[PDB]
Amino acid sequence: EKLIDQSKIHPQTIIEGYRLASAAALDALTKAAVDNSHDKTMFREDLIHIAKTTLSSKILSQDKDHFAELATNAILRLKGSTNLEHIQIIKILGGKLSDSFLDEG
Amino acid sequence: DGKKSLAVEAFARALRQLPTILADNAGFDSSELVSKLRSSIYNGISTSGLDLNNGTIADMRQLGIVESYKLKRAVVSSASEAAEVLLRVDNIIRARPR
Amino acid sequence: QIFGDQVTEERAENARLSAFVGAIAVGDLVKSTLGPKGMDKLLQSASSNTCMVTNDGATILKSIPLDNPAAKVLVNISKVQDDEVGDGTTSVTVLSAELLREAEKLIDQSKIHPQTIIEGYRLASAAALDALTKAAVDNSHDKTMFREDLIHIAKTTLSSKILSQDKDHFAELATNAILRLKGSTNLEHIQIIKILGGKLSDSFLDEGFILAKKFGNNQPKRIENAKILIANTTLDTDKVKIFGTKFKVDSTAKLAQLEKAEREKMKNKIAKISKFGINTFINRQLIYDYPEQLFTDLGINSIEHADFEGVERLALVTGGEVVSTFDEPSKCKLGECDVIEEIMLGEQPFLKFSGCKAGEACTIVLRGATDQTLDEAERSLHDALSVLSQTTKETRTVLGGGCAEMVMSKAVDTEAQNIDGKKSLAVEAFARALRQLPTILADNAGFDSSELVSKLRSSIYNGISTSGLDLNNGTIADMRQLGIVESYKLKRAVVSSASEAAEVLLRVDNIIRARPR
Amino acid sequence: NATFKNKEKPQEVRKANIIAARSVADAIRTSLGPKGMDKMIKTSRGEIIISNDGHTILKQMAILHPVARMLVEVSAAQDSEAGDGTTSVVILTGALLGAAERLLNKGIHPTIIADSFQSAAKRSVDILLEMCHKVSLSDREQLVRAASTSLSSKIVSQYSSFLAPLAVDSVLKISDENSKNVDLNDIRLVKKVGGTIDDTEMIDGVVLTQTAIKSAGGPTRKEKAKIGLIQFQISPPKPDTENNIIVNDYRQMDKILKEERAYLLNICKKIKKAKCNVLLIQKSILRDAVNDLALHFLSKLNIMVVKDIEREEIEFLSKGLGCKPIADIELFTEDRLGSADLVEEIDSDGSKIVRVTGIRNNNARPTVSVVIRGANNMIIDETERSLHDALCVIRCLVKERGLIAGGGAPEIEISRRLSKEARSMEGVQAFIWQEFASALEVIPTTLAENAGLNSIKVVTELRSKHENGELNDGISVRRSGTTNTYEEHILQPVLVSTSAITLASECVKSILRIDDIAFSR
Amino acid sequence: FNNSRSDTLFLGGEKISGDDIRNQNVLATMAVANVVKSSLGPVGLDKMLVDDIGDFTVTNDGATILSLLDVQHPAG
Amino acid sequence: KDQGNKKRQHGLEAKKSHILAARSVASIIKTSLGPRGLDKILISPDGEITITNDGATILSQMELDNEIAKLLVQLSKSQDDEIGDGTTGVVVLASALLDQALELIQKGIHPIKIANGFDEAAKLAISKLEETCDDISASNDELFRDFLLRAAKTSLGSKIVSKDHDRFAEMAVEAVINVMDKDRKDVDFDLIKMQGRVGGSISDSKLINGVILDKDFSHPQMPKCVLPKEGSDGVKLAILTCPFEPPKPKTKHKLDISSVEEYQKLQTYEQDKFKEMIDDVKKAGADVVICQWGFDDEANHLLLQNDLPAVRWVGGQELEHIAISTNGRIVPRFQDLSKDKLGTCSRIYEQEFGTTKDRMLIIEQSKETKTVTCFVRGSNKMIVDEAERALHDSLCVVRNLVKDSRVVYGGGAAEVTMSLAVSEEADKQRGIDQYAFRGFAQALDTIPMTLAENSGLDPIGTLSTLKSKQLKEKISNIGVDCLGYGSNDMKELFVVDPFIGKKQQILLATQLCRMILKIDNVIISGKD
Repeated sequence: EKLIDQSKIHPQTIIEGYRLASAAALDALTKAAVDNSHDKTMFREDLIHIAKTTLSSKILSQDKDHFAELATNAILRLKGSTNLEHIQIIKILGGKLSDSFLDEG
Repeated sequence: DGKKSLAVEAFARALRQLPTILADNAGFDSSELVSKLRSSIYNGISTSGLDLNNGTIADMRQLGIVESYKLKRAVVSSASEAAEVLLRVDNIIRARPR
Repeated sequence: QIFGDQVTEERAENARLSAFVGAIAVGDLVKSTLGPKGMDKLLQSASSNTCMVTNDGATILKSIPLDNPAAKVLVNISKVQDDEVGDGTTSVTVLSAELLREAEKLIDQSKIHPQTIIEGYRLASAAALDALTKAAVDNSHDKTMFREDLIHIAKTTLSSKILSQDKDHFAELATNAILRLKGSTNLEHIQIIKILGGKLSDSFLDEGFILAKKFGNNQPKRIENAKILIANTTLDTDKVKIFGTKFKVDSTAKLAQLEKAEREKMKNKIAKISKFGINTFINRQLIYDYPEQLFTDLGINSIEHADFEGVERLALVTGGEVVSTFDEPSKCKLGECDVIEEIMLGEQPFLKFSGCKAGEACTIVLRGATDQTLDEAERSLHDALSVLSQTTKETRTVLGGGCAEMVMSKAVDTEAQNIDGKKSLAVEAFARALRQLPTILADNAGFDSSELVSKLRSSIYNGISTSGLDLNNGTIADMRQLGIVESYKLKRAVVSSASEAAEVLLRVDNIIRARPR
Repeated sequence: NATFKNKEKPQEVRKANIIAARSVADAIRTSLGPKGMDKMIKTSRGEIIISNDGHTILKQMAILHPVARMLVEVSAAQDSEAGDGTTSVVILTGALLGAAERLLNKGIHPTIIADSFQSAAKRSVDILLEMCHKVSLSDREQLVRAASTSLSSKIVSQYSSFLAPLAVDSVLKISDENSKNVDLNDIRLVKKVGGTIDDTEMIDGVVLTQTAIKSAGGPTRKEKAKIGLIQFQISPPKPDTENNIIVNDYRQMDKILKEERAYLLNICKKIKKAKCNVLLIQKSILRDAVNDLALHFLSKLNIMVVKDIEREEIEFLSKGLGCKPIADIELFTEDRLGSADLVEEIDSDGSKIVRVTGIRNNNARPTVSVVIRGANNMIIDETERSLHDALCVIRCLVKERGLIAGGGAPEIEISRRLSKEARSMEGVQAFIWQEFASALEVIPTTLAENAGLNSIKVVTELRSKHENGELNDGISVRRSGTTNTYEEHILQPVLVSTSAITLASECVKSILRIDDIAFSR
Repeated sequence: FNNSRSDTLFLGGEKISGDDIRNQNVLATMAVANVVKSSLGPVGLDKMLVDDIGDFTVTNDGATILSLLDVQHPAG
Repeated sequence: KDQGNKKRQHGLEAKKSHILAARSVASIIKTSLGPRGLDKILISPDGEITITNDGATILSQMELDNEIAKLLVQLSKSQDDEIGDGTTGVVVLASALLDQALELIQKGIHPIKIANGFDEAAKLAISKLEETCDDISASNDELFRDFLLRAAKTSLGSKIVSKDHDRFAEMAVEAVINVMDKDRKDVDFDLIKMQGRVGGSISDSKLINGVILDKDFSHPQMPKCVLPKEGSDGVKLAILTCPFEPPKPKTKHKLDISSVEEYQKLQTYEQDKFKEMIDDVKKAGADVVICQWGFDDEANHLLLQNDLPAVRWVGGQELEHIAISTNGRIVPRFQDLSKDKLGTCSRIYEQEFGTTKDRMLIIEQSKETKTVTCFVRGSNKMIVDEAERALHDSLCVVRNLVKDSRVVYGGGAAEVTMSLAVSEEADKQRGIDQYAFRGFAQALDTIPMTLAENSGLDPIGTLSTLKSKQLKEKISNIGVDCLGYGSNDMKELFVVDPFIGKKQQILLATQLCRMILKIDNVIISGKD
């Protein structure tokens, strides 16, 4: 809206403006991308940090410290196809959320 | 170019609106933190980000705050793609509802 | 219940809104009068027949009445800007309005304290002054090139004015006028005489210091080997220090006998004047007929009706004195000149002096079509000669045409790299206001301000900073090649006064008016 | 598309001023030509007047809106240069504003539009000079025919045979081979009741408006006389303060009388010592100009006295006579006088008009006075404007040599030539310079409309003949169709059309340059 | 049924042009001419002309009726 | 009589509107309280626009019918006469006491119980602040003038003075030393004449040991300097209300001369009356002549040959400053002249300043006088007038420092320490004042929060910061960053406020808060 009302720039050029700017933001993520293939023990902690970010803003953020290792160890026991059908969720009443357990069976 | 200059500049401004809104929901000062976040990352030392607990700017790698590359790349992609679709539409014609 | 009696009350949210909108409205009036391609604004009074069309920014601001006290502050500041130079008063008001326009964004949506906004412009204004210092280019050597620089400066000052037509002839007219001085910046050395008839290109530069009033009832029209005496005295009904005696008579014939005592004591006073041995007599007051006839018989030419401005100009040419004491022939300084000639220009007697004592002074005689063209040419030439006089003391120059504001906007963005948080957006607002001036210059030209100025911004941002907005071809060309330059003293005064004008209005969160009487 | 929103709209002020100014030309466009329709105007006082004169309608229209007031100064400047065609200059301005209205609809800024008409007008003048047919002042046959056919639209058609060379000879006497601006105000037209139209004289030096002396001893004629302009007044002493004169005695009456006669005689003696045969006293109704006792003194001195000289003549009498004004008798000298060959009072059927010849002065310059005679008031009136219009026709040929064929022909030919020259340009230079040529077509359109001819048909016929033929083909109201206007003796001097587009481009500029109107006291 | 409200061309008075004034010129001259149409010829009849004071007079002379006829419009 | 146009407030609506109206009037000067405070546009009744942030000028410019706000104006009136510094803060401090009192009224506390609470809270806060003060003039005296010079730099940093303030702070120090003796310790602001002129630069402002006016001698050829004249007594100056000349009427003249008799007489008399009046100067033995009325051309010529400079049309007040400094008198006529009525001084001269055409004059002493004239210059009008009041405020600062050697740091450091002491002792009283003491401590916290809002800082975050730094470490004064220095702890930054000035500020503000609570009824009639 500022690119139209107070600017006078054609909207197709604005679309071309975003296309060149979005490709710059995608190249910025590529240059700043940092991955650890080595030290799978340290990459395990990275998955815990990724879990704490995804569990944030949600009711799971209370016990997230227990849930971060819960979801991380759940993925590590797979080591294979990303299909989520290998993981089942059963909801039980009673007890604190930290009482949830992971059963590989 | 001339007309693409303000369009590319406005794209970077919208990228700085996400940490501004992020600081607004936390209740801190978005004007002070985000602006100091830009000046600190600009010259050298690009690590730190907005800390939503203490209210200061500390290292995200030290606090354990990371995001997936494919996740953040899909955010920058689809949002820029969805913006070009809605902006391209100059007219709306709705037929008779049945 | 406070205040009362028709007073106007403003509050925190009210005064800040009134100060911002009120000042922008003042800037919105003259925004089209800035630049050589600008447009005219029409004003109309209650009589409705006095309507006048003028593009002068100072004339528009002084004429228009305003109900906003914060807007009256910019009017007084514009008068201070007109006293120091006389041009650029529009660019100072508009730039101060652009800072307040962005200040509304700095307050409302940017969460910034107004004192930080002030401290933001303070650090940003110093960055703009440092940018002018780094881009300042002066030539002390090659007076031929410095003369060409004065012509390029004159071409910029004569823009936006009717003089732009003959400006090519007027640029050499104003430049050669300053070269004949080479000395004190006082503008009393340059006298402007406005004459009807002929094209504006018919104006000539006379180094002889033309006088507008003639001499004597019947006297020779050319004076050779003149000895000039500047005098202020009363030549009518003169009895010296006999004051306190009136004429009480029972008949008119007895009154005429006492009136002869006035002339008899006057002739003795005239006899003391002839003891000076002067060929020319200049009096500030008028002259009665009988003593004028005695001056003619003695051969002394009588010049009368010389105002205060005329006496001060004579003091800088011939070097005379007031000389209010006629009581002794010695201990008095007497001026002289080679030739005093009476000439006819535009159907009116004039006096063209020649061979004065080390004359540094010149007189510009303009030939106009109408009185309105001359009246506008007066201040138009006066404002240009005032700037050229300042370029003699300060030889540094910068490239104008939107380039100077663009180079500063980069340094303001450069100094914004290392800054605190709340001062960052305030300094960035100052840089945007620096880019709003060339944006408005392109709006008055009719071109595209968005695309063109942004191409200029990208060109100045990466290396190669020379060129600026070209308002003729519509492209980006070198300001040095197009002959567009600006004085360094002029821009540092604009960046200062506009920043000082903004600091005054940012400090006002309330307005309280006393009960009017 | 999506562009600058322009929340505040100053363009509405400029667009309203163009529409308001075009509304003026909409009423004026019908008064063009001899077949134009008259306009009814009722003054605020209630007076009902009607006329087709463009300069008169704009004067009596009581125009308020300031942009519409500017068209009055344009018609005044059109009369100051050409003297004719004040209606056509407003019509051309209306079309340029109407063309600029379409230019603003295309998104073009008015500053570019104002500068676009500049290069279009300056080039249009050069195009007009290419088709102009150059004449010369050495040929008096073309000058008389130009002035004679221009006066066929005036009350006297037949008497223009002797009127045409009179206006030609009057200018040629005061105009050399090369002169740019010949002042026509230096030619004074003095009309007097009595005589006839066949009786007219061109007097070299000057002609006065009044008689000389009706009292005893009036000379009424003098040979080799010196003339001067007296701004003073000869009267007995009258102190501005409170005064009273009480005469109860016969000796007291003669005492005041002889003292006044002595003061009046001393003024009369100083005039005689200055060798002044003829005196001109400025008309003053405040106090007495010259006392009758002073008139008897100047009668014995054989000094011609002419009083009641209007202030309008005082400025002109200091020009043709080459003398200097006299503020006081003390500054009244021989050096400020003229030398007149003959000063006489011409009486034709109770006229007693005074004329002066033989200025014989070094200050003499192109100044000539013309005596106009006639019976009815409509005679000496129309004859004055008939010559004033004929003097302007000759002045246009002296300033710019050559004349063009009228009847809307040059407006079409310039429009066709400039349109082809605009195809060789690029960018903006292509678009707007086409609209300037289309705005020139309004002049032949209004000529065809006011004459009852078909608008579209006549224009296409003239655009047809201008591709093969030339300027000679135009509209002729005498033939009620399209024919050669050069053989029909319709001739418009080049300065009228040159000063037309020039003043029209300056008017449209000064309008578009106004972006707003604010009340300022 | 009238002609007014120009809504443009700011002026100190009304302006009527086009077929509007052409109809007003016909309607004005019609009512003025309809006065003497019944008095034409020797068989014509007279009429009473009332003044502002309230007096009146009666005559069949067309020159007298038109001289005492008050015409408001300038076209008549 | 005149029942109409009469409003009355009593009971419930009285205690409410009085506090709300006081907060509305004070809210204007709250934002203007500080070094960074925002200015105010004030329009005079003639239409002249002035811009100043001083609360004392605001309340004086405000013309209002509210009697509650008039009590706030009377507060700044007594605060300006007694001190002349904290007039802006004394009303804000009183408004904080009124706002906390309104909260206590809603809790059911009687107004006198609130008034008695602020009284006991004030006496408690005075004793706690009196124990923390330090002495300057103690030990070295040069160290006093060092702190006295840097204390004037603090009060002058909030004004345009701040540019050249190093020289202007010296003018305030040298002015108080000259009009005061170490034993007397009495500073009279009437003894320091505040005067300023436009032109030149501000840094050219000086201090004269005697009266300095702006005057030009009646004749241009008169000498610019007046010497002691080779061993005479000082320089004798004459102040007379009558000119030296033959007397002339001041309304109309019109003297009709009937015959040459009176013409020949008045020609010889008035010619001889010239020298008779000039000889009166030598009879008195005076050098510089100053008169209320002008002189003739001959009078300026006769005084020129005798080397007797004359000055015409000097104001009555200006003649009083000359008579006090030079020990002279105003003599009505020329017959009362003597040598004991002439002004005695060391040197008189006309000093030229650059190219300025003013060319003022200076009457010197060369020994310590009982009066001085503060000389101020500036490049603009408003700059001169602002520098005059800025130094006048500095004269009020240096007055309280020499009067009471006990000083306390300020800028928000003193008010927090006063608040921490009342908050601790509030628990030991266990009375109704327990709520009044907590409200008094919160009212003292309003001043540092107000300064934090004007400096762009969190008023709540800074208040907790000012307290936390004064607890974990020590009660020692810790100030606010309003002036944009390196850090807190004004003790290192040398921001000093007088203890007698802060004590009168917390007193009159507490007394006014009680007087408002003592008024439960307001009766306002019309204007006759």
